[PDB]
Amino acid sequence: HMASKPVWGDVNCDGDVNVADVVLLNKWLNNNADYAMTDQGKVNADCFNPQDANGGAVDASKVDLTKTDSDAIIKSVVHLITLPAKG
Amino acid sequence: TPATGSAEWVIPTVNAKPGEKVTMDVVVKNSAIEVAGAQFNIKQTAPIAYGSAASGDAYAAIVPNETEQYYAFGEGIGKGIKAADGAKIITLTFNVPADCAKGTYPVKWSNAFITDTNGNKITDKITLTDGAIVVGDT
Ligand SMILES: [Ca+2]
Ligand SMILES: [Ca+2]
Repeated sequence: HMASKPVWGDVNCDGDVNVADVVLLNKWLNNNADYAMTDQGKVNADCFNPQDANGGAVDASKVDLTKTDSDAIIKSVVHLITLPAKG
Repeated sequence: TPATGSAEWVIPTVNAKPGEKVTMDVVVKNSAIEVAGAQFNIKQTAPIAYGSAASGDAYAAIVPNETEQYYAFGEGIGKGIKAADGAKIITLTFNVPADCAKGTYPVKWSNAFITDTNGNKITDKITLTDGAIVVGDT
């Protein structure tokens, strides 16, 4: 599979969006090699200024992952916002 | 290899008079586990009113939903932190109405999920101890 739809915020691909996802993205953002993040995970993690906010299939090699993605995920976890976000 | 030990996270039991603003420091006891992140509700029993939440320095900065009294933290680079004993996870202020009847008003944890540095659930290793505001007289 060369592209995939995001389940927004589910970095670790376990079906839940929670602080495990935040922690693992923060770990990966800090150093890509510390977490074997999947192509699906990458697509899932890119929830701030994503490639396609209507939720169609996207390319994992064209994600833009930053700490702001993590900030959006943790905000979504406590229901302050819904994913995806922009700015 | 999920982080092995334990901690206890304690909402305190405090005395208060009707009309009083109450600051509750929620603290770590017997800290013996590295925690990377957590999410939880803490809710007070009526008619005690909710003021606000403030971050503690036990683990990581609190991201609060004040409407839902739903809170979360995640260490900025995904490291586990073994908090200092007695350190504040979160600080919650409440206000006791002047017409509050004498009694025990629980302040309780719920909907907790706690994670280690590798994304493993460690909620079971953390004892979540409810507290209370015990209202007396005026
Ligand atoms: Ca997840
Ligand atoms: Ca992004």
